[PDB]
Amino acid sequence: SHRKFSCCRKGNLGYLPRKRCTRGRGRCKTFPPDVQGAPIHLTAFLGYKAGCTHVMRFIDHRGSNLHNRQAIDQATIIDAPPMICTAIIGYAKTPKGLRAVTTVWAAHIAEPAMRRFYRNYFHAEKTAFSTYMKKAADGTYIKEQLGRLKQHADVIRIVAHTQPALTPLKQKKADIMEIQVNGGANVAEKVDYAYALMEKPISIKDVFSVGAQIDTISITRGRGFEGVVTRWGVTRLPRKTRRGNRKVACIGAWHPANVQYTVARAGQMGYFHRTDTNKQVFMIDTAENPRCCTTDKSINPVGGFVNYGRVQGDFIMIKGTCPGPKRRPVVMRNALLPHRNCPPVQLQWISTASKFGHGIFETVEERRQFYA
Amino acid sequence: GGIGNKFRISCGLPVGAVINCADNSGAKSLNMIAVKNWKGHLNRFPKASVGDMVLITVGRDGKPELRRKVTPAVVVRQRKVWRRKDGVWIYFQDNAGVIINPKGELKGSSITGPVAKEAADRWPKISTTAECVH
Amino acid sequence: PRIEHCSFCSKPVYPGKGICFVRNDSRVFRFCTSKCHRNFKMKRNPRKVRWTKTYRLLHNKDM
RNA sequence: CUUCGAUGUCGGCUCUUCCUACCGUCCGCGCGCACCGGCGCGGAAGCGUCGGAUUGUUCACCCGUUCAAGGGAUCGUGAGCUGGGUUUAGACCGUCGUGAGACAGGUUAGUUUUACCCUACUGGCCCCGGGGCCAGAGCACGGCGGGCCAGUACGAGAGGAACGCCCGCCGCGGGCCGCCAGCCCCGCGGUUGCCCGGCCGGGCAGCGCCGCGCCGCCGCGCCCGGGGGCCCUGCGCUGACCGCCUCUAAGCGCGCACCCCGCCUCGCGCCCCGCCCGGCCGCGCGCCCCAGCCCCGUGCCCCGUCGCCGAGCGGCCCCCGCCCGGGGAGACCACCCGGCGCGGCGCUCCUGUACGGCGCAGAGCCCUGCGAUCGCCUGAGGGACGCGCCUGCAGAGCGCGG
RNA sequence: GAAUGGACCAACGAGGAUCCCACUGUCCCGAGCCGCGCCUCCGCGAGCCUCCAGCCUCGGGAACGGGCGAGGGCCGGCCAGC
RNA sequence: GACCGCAGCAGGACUCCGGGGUCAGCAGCCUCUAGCGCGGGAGCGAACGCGGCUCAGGGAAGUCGGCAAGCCGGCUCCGUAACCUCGGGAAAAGGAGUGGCUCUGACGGCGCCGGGUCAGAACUGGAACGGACGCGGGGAUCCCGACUGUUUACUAGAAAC
Repeated sequence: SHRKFSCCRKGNLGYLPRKRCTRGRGRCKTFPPDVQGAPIHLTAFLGYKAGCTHVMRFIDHRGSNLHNRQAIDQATIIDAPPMICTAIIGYAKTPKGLRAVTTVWAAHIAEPAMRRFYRNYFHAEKTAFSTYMKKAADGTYIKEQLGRLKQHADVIRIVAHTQPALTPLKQKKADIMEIQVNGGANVAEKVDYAYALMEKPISIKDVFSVGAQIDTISITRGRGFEGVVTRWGVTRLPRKTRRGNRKVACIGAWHPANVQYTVARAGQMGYFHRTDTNKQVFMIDTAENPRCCTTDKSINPVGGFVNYGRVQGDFIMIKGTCPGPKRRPVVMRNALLPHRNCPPVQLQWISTASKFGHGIFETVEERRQFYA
Repeated sequence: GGIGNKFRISCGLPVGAVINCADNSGAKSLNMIAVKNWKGHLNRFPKASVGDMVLITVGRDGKPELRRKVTPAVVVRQRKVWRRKDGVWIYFQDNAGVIINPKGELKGSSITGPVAKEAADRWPKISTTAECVH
Repeated sequence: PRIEHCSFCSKPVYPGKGICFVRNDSRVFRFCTSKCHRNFKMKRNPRKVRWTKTYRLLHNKDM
């Protein structure tokens, strides 16, 4: 017989399997559309979630009540130290999909990249690229291989490496990420632009703009084995249920005679790859600038970013939230399709008070005067 | 009869709540029968926020004419804290409401105590009648 | 920026932080934190809580 | 008919799926379609079909609201639950019976046993570089309103649209923690009884109790969800058969909340590169069109049957550590990191002003003896699992694979 | 329907009903926590079941099959859940 | 602590003697004497379970039904209705106070020495006091049985006897 009372299924089945992510960090999966003859630009950047602050903004959205009004909105700081470009991969679109022609690496790769290539750098034999550095550094090899990319590739990407030494992270190995070069008049314009960046730092200020929307891509916070009520959102049964109230009471009907994939079951909650899309960039700035958040106030919270560190160097504040806990790597891409009706940013205040405890002082100097 | 597109605020008064009278209409306490504009979900008690028109019945405390009838009302004060988009988190000492027709006219001449801006913006008569918008 | 003072604590509350409470008397009492608020609701005099400005002013400590 | 050496027996709760004989939303077309509405029809199962009073009830009925289709899954759903219904033994009442008892009349009280196996499902694992690419599999945004249009078309009035654009909301989905609530592992304060002789500081009352509370979880908070393709049901275009007419028979256009694809979630394999750059194998390329079919209705017909070099192309195989310590990760593993860490020092925050000394405080008693409390030193003391530092001890196997 | 006792409830009741006030995680709508179990390890170690076998969809058949017909899946071995 | 139940089984077994403190208490909580460290230990801090906590706003809307939980509670003083067999109801319902100090009063034997209860007042402490503990939620009615009693050991404590 029927359920008797219409109610939706609890859960999205396009986020199945709900398994711990096998991919090491957030991966981009897809990249923004190439677009012919656009201005040449880099599609993504890798960053590390630092914290959240809350900003006062003047909202110019006509038709909203908050038009010419003031709003306090949550914003997430993601630390983005410059990334060294180390290689240039070209992919030819073929009947079988994009198949890489070749990846040409720089004559000198920095130690953080090499560290990624070995499990323990100290006990490693350190043989990676040993013959390649000799074959390269003559100049001729790179050009002949780059020529192969110009003739037989359509999708040129730059392989970049984050610098973990400029971060409060304990990593010491560079996250290596491919970033697509989009907007070239010809393929040869993209490879030539890439060669200018080879072995050289790329910064968020060049990659993104304030007011633009970005798709954060990251692995989420993990809660381990979790029950159906927490994992899928099923209703706890009445308090008198023998065997407990924290379960789905019927996992199916007599027919079909096997439990279905759509029936909620206990298992891993958290540590799943998720992309958050259409998040507008409130600001891109450097923590070396003493007045970045002053409208002296620099980006460092008084007391420091809880569970993160010092955010030294370049940072980007996106509006809203990003998947993942603090410290976690987040790949950030140009929005695939952006929310057209988003108001332009007018930050009038950024909170710099302690997020460790309930601080009432924006700066350490204010606290020093208060406690005279 | 509400004027404008309200931004969503936390609803602290579910069905069964007995909100107090904020008017001299003669009711002392109003029980919340139901909430207007409500498409619910299974098992979810209808819930209401300040500035939201609700259907109420007046208890034995009220004058006899007011009693025994489902009457329209607007919640003008809620104990539950709610966040205006400006970031202010505001709450009032008591949960109270004004008997009003859906058109907007109010049964009682006077409104007592502070009344939330959410009620006053949505319903103009509430703004004029209430002494304070807080 | 723009600030308000706790009605109980009298310490400045920066934008976006705190709760505001509207009394039946029609007074509005902005509160710094749940501690600034719970002390008031429990009817504990601010002039007897040492951290509160009213005690510091009473002892001559602040003004 | 099949089950009586047993297939647990109604409704509810919880949960998934499925159907269309479609109520609303979508697309057309028809009305006794002015508009608003209603109403009939074809396609359409994506979403929605809710909160309650009485009843064990499905149903019924009524109240309400974003106004509320119908069903299937062993009359879906008991080693899931409930026992309210039903159907044992106690007991009433009415009827019936000489009686024992009966009731397909009412009433009340009445053990709901078992997974550690197999399968399925859900996650987890079976050492083997970094980046990626895509077979297959999953799949997710609907509904409602406000504003401008517009008191406009339309109605000779009452009334009263629309496309578009914009803003919100509901229900859902995926996250998050800046705020604001919850919670607090051993923080700080208060206090009761008993104990450590009193004070200080403790312990016990299985966290004695109460007030706050950090990191972290969390919702009651916050953020995010704007697209393409072929096309039904059809409406049209040119246009016949059928000396006409005609959306159709050739030909063509547009076309649905449906479907397929994208985005998203998983991903066997493969790819490129790095280390390494080594073997092994195969021997063979015009294209179109069939109412021009441009000269056809052949050819190959021997992969050993004598063919096997090289060249060039197309392949194929090879190849790549753990223990240990921490985590932002965890049942175990795995993952992600790694000369950790341990102890200090600052900063920040948490509590709320430490012990002691002092006094021109103190109801007093009385006697320079006691006295709860009080102010001062004292935003003090204590505390920290966050941030910065290391000035101190430390810290990378000659352990096992290779 | 009147000692197969009729009507009547003061006081009593682990009796059967309906309501009201206070009260609350009963619920909306769940969340955080503390123990102990679980889980992993060292040592000990059973029960109950059991023709075999151990993935499905449809068909036909004691009319509802794991084996049979025809399709569609599936290295093999385990763990915690259910 | 060896009995009797499969056993060296949270099952069942009749007595005697019975300190202190808080207290009305042979209650609860803590202890002196005496006894004493229970079919083992380690690690971890998943789900789920069991034993407990706490929860914003609402307050039974949940459910067959308020099941379970919560609320109330000690003492002192006020203040108590309908009904009623005049005995009750009744702790009705409903209030208020309560600590620590510093002192006052009263109450006896009769040179002088008890007693620990009762009042009354200052003065104090984040607006706090039965501070743990122990410890009625109340009310309006309906049925049935007058009551206290008894009952199917091992599913019916009832209106049955």
